[PDB]
Amino acid sequence: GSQITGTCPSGCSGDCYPECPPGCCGQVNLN
Repeated sequence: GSQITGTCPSGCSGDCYPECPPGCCGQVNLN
C-alpha cells in the first residue's frame, strides 16, 4: 500500500454503500 484509503474503507472500494462519499468507490484502478 502507498496511497491507501482515507475515510472510505475497502468496503467502499468494493461495496459502494450509500454513505460512501462521491468517487470513493472504484476510484483506484489503472484499468
